[PDB]
Amino acid sequence: ITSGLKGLHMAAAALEMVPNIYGFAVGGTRYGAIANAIAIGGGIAAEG
Amino acid sequence: IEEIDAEKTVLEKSKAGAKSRFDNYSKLYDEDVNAGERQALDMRIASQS
Repeated sequence: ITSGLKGLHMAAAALEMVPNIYGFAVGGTRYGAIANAIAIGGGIAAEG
Repeated sequence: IEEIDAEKTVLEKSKAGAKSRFDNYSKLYDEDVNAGERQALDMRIASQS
C-alpha cells in the first residue's frame, strides 16, 4: 500500500502547476510543487 | 559383568546426546549470520543512503 505512492503525490504536483488567479492578477501558481513532491517521495521510500 | 556392560550403554547414550549438541551449536556458530539478516543490514544502509 506504499504502492509507489510518490506517483500519487506527483499527480497533485503536476495538477497544481497552472495559474489559478484569473482576471487582472495573473499567475499565483506555485512553482515548487514538483521538488516538494520529489522530497516527500524520497521520505516515503525510506519509510517503506 | 552384565550390569557393567549396561553402564557402558548408558554412557554411549549420553555421549551421543552431547555430540549432537556440540555439532548443532558449532553449525549455528560458524554460520554466523543468515542471508536475510544481511539483507536487513542492506535495507538499513539503503535507507541511510
